[PDB]
Amino acid sequence: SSKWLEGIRKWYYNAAGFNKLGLMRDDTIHENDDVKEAIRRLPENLYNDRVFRIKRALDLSMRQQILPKEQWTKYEEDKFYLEPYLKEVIRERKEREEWTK
Amino acid sequence: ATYAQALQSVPETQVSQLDNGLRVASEQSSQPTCTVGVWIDAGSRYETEKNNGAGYFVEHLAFKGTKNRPGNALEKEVESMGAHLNAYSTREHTAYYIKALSKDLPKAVELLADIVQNCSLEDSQIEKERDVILQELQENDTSMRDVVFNYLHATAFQGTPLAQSVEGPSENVRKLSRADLTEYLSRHYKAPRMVLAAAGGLEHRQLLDLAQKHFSGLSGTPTLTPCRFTGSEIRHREDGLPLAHVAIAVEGPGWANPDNVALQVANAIIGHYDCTYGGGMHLSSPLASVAVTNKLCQSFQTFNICYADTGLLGAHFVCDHMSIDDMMFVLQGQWMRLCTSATESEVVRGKNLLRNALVSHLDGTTPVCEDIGRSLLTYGRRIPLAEWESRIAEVDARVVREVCSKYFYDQCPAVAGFGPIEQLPDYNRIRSGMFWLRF
Amino acid sequence: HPQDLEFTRLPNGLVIASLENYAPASRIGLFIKAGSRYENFNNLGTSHLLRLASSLTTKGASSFKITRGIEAVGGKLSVTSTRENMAYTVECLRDDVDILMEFLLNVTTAPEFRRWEVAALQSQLRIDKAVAFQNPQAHVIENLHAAAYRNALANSLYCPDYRIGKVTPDELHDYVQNHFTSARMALIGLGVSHPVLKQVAEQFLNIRGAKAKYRGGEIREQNGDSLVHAALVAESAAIGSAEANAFSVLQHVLGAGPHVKRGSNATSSLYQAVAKGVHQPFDVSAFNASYSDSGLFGFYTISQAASAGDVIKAAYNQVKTIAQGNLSNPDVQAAKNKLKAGYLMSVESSEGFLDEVGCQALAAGSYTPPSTVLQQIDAVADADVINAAKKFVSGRKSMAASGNLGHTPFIDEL
Repeated sequence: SSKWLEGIRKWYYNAAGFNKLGLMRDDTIHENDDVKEAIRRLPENLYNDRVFRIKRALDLSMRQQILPKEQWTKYEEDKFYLEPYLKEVIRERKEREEWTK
Repeated sequence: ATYAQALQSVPETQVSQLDNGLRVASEQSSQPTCTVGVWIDAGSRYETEKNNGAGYFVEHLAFKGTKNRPGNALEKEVESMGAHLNAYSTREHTAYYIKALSKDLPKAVELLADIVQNCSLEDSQIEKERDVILQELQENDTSMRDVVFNYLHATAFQGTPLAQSVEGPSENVRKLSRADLTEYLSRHYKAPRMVLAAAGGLEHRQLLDLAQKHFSGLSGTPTLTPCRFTGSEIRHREDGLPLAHVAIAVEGPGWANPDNVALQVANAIIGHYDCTYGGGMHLSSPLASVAVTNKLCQSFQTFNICYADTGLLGAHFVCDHMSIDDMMFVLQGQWMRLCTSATESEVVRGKNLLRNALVSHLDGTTPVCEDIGRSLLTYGRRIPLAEWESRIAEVDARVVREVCSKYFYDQCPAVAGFGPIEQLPDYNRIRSGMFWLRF
Repeated sequence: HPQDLEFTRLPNGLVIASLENYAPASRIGLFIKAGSRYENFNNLGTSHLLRLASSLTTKGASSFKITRGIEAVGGKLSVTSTRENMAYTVECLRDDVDILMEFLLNVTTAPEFRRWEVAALQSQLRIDKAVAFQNPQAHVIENLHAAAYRNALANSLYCPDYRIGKVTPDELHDYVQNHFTSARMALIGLGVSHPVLKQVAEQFLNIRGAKAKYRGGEIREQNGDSLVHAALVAESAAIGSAEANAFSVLQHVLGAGPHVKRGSNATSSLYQAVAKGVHQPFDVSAFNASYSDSGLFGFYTISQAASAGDVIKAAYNQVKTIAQGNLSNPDVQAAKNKLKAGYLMSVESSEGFLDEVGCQALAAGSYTPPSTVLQQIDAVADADVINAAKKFVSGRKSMAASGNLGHTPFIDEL
């Protein structure tokens, strides 16, 4: 029951493929004005690590080579870092909507 | 306490008439101070072309020597009893008022009647004040906002006496001799057109008795045509200045309409913004929200001015020379949004802003006594604020959008520009932006 | 009028006072001892960034809800600051006191100060400083209070040139946590009842530097604006005492702002002395600034660029010859009537009364009624005035000047 769901989530994260290129969960986020706001509200060192991981991912899709096995960012050691910023952005957007309604 | 409580409990503005048409008015409260003035319904609207500027000239010479208290005895007695003294003159109204202490009521009434009806004109004083008024003309040339409003009146009422500026043109300043000034003083200030207004901790009986004493012998015993609202565009291009100043007005209703209350609600919605305010992106006006979001303008104030059965329904913005047209487009968009599909909630916000601004303005002594003067001259009666609450309760979204479709929508503006205004549109672009085909 | 003002010090430390009148506008003032004089040489301009930070998100209310709710009830939320006190003044009509009370509590005692809003507020700081110092008077007075104290009164009202952008929310949290305490707060109400304020401040606050020495010196500014401004200022007196009352009597003897518009100021003595001496378009006024530990007395002149020196010498000889025992007692009575008028007519309107009552309750920890203040202004004697002017003469000077300074005496040539 419990770990069966965990088995599904860990298998899907292995078979996604972005972990093989040195990415974490919040380096492949779709951008609207909300997520552009959340990226604008980041700290500095995480933003520098974000642009470095993105630049390595674009290099390793430029020569289309996957990282060796030992440097793949596995499940449950990644940072789910963008979640509170993006959460507050969506809360403020719904706040504007449901206030002007 | 509620609005019925706080609006029933209000002082009463007891008025009376002395038998010269002298309209006298008092209002009592518990603070130990007084504000006593003479409001006079005679400005520059009543002056012809050859006598432009004599009113401003009188309110310079009105403290510079009477017959009984000569040149410095007036100011010596005033600052020896310790009071403030002040005067102004708009294009219609002119006020001399003393902010004084409560125990100095009879001396203030005596000095004030001596200022009104016994001004001497010594030619040394006329030489001094000719030079001083020329220097103040050259001083007020620098303040760009008053230059803009004088442009706006002089292009909105082209030809009528209402286009005359307050100070008058400078060649009409340096040529007025003494006889024209004596004729001015002996014509305008007589019987019905002066109100002895008195707010603050005084007694109405004493104020009526002092008027009865000192204003005896004044002995007072033929104007006000309607005016033409032309609608035009004046631009004064000067490219060596850092800011562009643009005013634009359409015709307002005047003093005697409930449409004045409706347009006060509308201009309370649009209203004011300045560059130093706190909280930019989230302001209630959509105009202000866009203008902070894209940094268009430095400031604006969108407002109403009423004259005797006319008026400007105006908006005045000080913006940079690169974004005049964008600010212009967003301003006319907000006008037409309030003209066509303004909902109820923003009208309720406008009514709250109107109540708060009115009540917070009519507080203290000096705005109260200013209100007494301008409320007995223009209306004929000072309206208690419960009746303003009634006329606010007679306003919903329907009346607002119908009256704004009656006044803003599809008229000929008076546009007045000063500064770097190359990007200011030509007049037919203001017209094609005024109305909607739903754009 | 059965309701005079009420006054209660709650023994956690703070002071709640009120005045229930039947005026339709309700004001809530909250006065805090957190002005510029409680900073050090490392967080300058934190007062200014704190002053422009009324509309930031609080623990319990985001900034959008704050701004739209305040302007939906249409109350004015203003922040006024002197070098001792900040003051959060929120006013409205009496039907919406509770929601603005809640937002006042939010902005005071739920501070967050997130970083991106702080950066936007840095840009706001620079524009506000520009709009403030387009007047010459502010820059002259700030160089004045910089040239007359080596210490905590030499902190500016405004953030300086270089600290714009380099003040961080760490210093904001620090300054809020150790200068907003429950003993440095006066909650003043105009139009509200005392038990409502007692409920508010009893439920929802629950929280819990160095004296300034005289320095002596001068600061000049070459600005070339064809109007020499010059302030000549010496140390006079701390606040609260009849010494400070005697210096107030002395400034109304010397000369204040023009009571008569477009007048001649024939009651003021300094203007008559300089007008006998100099025939120019000029201006001379007195300058009494007062603070807790100290205070300044001096004069403040605006002149043309040619002959500022003759102006300042004539005014200095006039103050010396009043100090050596040459004045009239009806001139003292005219000065006292001017001071009575100034005090009774600075508390007519709403905001002036709020400021007077709140500072009067906060500083001395207790209220004093206006009538006995008039009585104590009456009780000041004449030898006190002569001794205050002698204390101005016998003290070390301090000068701040700006403009085209080609003909200005420095210290000795005064």
